[PDB]
Amino acid sequence: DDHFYAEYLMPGLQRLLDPESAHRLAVRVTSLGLLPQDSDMLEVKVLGHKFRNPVGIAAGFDKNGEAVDGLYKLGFGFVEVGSVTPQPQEGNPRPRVFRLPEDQAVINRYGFNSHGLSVVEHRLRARQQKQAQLTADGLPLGINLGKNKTSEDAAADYAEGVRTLGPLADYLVVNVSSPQGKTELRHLLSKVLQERDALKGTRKPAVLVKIAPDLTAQDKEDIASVARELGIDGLIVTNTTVSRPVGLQGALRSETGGLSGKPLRDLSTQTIREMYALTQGRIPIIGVGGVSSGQDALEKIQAGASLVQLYTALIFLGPPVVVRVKRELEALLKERGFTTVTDAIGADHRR
Ligand SMILES: Cc1cc2nc3c(=O)[nH]c(=O)nc-3n(C[C@H](O)[C@H](O)[C@H](O)COP(=O)(O)O)c2cc1C
Ligand SMILES: Cc1c(-c2ccc(-c3ccccc3F)cc2)nc2ccc(F)cc2c1C(=O)O
Ligand SMILES: O=C(O)c1cc(=O)[nH]c(=O)[nH]1
Ligand code: NA
Ligand code: NI
Repeated sequence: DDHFYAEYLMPGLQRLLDPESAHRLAVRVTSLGLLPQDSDMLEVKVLGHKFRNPVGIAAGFDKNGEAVDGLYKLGFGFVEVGSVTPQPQEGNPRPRVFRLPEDQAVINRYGFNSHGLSVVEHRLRARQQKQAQLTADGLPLGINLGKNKTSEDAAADYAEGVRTLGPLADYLVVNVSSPQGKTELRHLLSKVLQERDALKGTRKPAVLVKIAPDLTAQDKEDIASVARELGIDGLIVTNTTVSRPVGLQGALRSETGGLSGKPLRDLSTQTIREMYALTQGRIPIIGVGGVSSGQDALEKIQAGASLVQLYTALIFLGPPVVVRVKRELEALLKERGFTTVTDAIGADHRR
């Protein structure tokens, strides 16, 4: 029930623990399955895969692939693992996670705390068989690849992620947004796609680029330009923002890092519209940023998203939020004339 979690449970956990401790606890609980129907309307085919429902869990929750199965159990149409780095790295010194309850927002500067490719690969291979079945059933797995803080070759770091986890991923994600020109971007992504095309004995995973909501007009044109030029399979809009919107009440708003949650809701959707227009609706887009209801989800899809993802909403509303968003999205699609989710993609631009 939505009320119990929002009014009591989540608030209870927030007074007993600091955000990073709660995050780790959330992962334990989710991976153990101490948790507990998708219509055909929500089914989305894109990126060469089938998704029973368009609501996935965004990268950052399960950084080391410890709770994949638990996440699907919570109702997610797809799971995106970590932001995994080649070598293990501790990340920024603590505290590095801050709660903004009144804003239904969070601010983090984790710095890519990661177990590493070796560990995540081992874990994911251990369940490769189960995931194979999951994928076949419209529950794809995404893997977000990062790079080490001290690494010298960014492209080499990502490429290594493609080789090690490409065989295990349904789709891969390269960041360029965690809180440089059109040429440096083109070289990085071409080497990644080349490594992807070099894979064998495995189904080639789609490659998407995740961008920040903090981009200049030139940044968006360049990203759109390179994406179409290289044939990027998609884009994830949007990642956290460094800006602090006028109206933030949280006492920790002055904290450095990326802001997620409701404050990022519309900035995320507007970026989706802009990127969708710059790519002429030719590049599938996964919309993320402040999704907390079916309606927020529909606004992202109409702006141009084929799929959406959420994270912060789960932090304050808990598991029930996943069920509520899907239920509302379905009800709204009907009410607004769309026979399927696919029909609403890019509806804003079509007028
Ligand atoms: C605590 C935290 C950790 C995150 N870690 C990652 C990460 O490792 N890699 C990544 O690509 N995005 C990361 N993100 C960003 C989310 O994937 C997402 O882009 C952003 O939070 C917007 O969605 P939301 O408002 O629904 O949370 C993180 C976000 C939060 C709040
Ligand atoms: C409470 C919380 C949780 C969480 C989410 C879901 C659950 C959960 C999951 C499954 C079943 C029951 C539950 F309560 C438990 C705990 N995850 C986070 C992740 C990142 C972050 F920065 C902060 C948090 C915070 C926080 O406010 O400190
Ligand atoms: O680990 C992190 O700091 C991090 C990475 C990223 O892509 N986004 C975010 O909000 N935090
Ligand atoms: Na526009
Ligand atoms: Ni694969």
